[PDB]
Amino acid sequence: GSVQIVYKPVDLSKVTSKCGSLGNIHHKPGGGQVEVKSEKLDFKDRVQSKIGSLDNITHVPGGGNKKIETHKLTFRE
Amino acid sequence: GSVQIVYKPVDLSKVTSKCGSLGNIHHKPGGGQVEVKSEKLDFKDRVQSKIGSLDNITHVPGGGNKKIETHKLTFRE
Amino acid sequence: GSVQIVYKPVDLSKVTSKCGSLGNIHHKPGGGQVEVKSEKLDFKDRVQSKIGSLDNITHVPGGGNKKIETHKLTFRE
Amino acid sequence: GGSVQIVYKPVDLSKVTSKCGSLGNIHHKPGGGQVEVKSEKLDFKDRVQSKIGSLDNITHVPGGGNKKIETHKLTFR
Amino acid sequence: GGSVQIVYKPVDLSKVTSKCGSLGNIHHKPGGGQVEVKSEKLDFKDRVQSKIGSLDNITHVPGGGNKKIETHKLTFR
Amino acid sequence: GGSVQIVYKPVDLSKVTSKCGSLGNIHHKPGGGQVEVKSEKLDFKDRVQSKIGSLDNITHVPGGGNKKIETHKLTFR
Repeated sequence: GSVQIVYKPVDLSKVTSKCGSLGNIHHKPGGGQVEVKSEKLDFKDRVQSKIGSLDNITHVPGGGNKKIETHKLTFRE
Repeated sequence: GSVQIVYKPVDLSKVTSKCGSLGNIHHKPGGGQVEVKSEKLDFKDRVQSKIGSLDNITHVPGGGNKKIETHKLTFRE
Repeated sequence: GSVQIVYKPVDLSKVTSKCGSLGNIHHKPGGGQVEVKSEKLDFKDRVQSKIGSLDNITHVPGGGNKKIETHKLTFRE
Repeated sequence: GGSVQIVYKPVDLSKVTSKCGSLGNIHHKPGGGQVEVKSEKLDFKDRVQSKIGSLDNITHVPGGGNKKIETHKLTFR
Repeated sequence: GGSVQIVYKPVDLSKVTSKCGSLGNIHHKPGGGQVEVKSEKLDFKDRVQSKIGSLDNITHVPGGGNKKIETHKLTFR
Repeated sequence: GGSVQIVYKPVDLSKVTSKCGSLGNIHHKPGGGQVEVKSEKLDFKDRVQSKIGSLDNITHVPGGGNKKIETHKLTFR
């Protein structure tokens, strides 16, 4: 008797992430008038301020993507 | 008797990431007038200020993307 | 008796990242008038200030991309 | 009187690990109040250690603050 | 009186791990009250350790704060 | 008198590790309040250690603050 082994696997797989803002249409988007008026204010501690008519923010810590293979042929241990 | 081993695994796989702002259309996006008026204000600690009509921000710490293989053929330990 | 080994693996795989702002169309984007007026203000600590009609920011700490193989043929220890 | 044989052969392959996506936006304002100390006719006949103060402060923000501590000891007779 | 054989051979494969997506937006304002200390005619005949103060503060924000602690001991006769 | 044989041969391959994506935006404002110390007719007949002050402060922000500590000890008779 005699022995033949044909270890011949094939991988065509896809492992893909699409994260954030994709394929959107924003058509004539119009921020309104922003009108900030201020008198005689006291700030005795940290001020953080953000003023604006129309902001787009995309933040992506995610979309992290991975593939692992580990495979072996053992003949007589 | 005799032995034949063929070890011909094939990989065509795709491991991919698409993260942030992709393929978007921003057609005539209009910032409104931004008008900031201030009088007699006392600030006695850190001021952080950001004034603007129309901002696009994309921040991507993510989308990290990895592939691992391990293969072995062992014949008689 | 005789032995034949054909260790002949093939890799055609792809490992790719697309991170940040890609393929976007910004058609006649218009920042509004930004008008900042200030009188008699006291700042007794650090001021950080950013003023402007129309800003695009892309920041990408991410998109980090890697591939590993490790492979061996072991014959009789 | 027969022989004494001691083999002391520990194996450590262990991991202490940390992954953090972001660490931040920390606002810390520790405040000591007034301290008053008054003292009359006190007698000390041995070592004095004294500390007086309104604030003792530690702010510790490591990107990873992991510990491995090991003692390996062998004592014969 | 026969021989004595000791084989101290531990094995450690352990993992202590952490993953955090984000750690942040922490606002901390510890406040010490007023402290007043008055003292007359006290006698001390041995070591004095004294601490006086309105706030002691530790603020500790590690991105991962993991610990492995081990003692390996062998004692003979 | 029979032999004594000691084979102190530990193996350490262990890892203490950290990944942090970003570390920052820390606002720290420690405030020491007023300190007053008054003292009359005190007698000290051995060593005096004294510390007086409104603030002791440590700010520690390492990109990684990991520790490995090991003690190896062997003691004979």
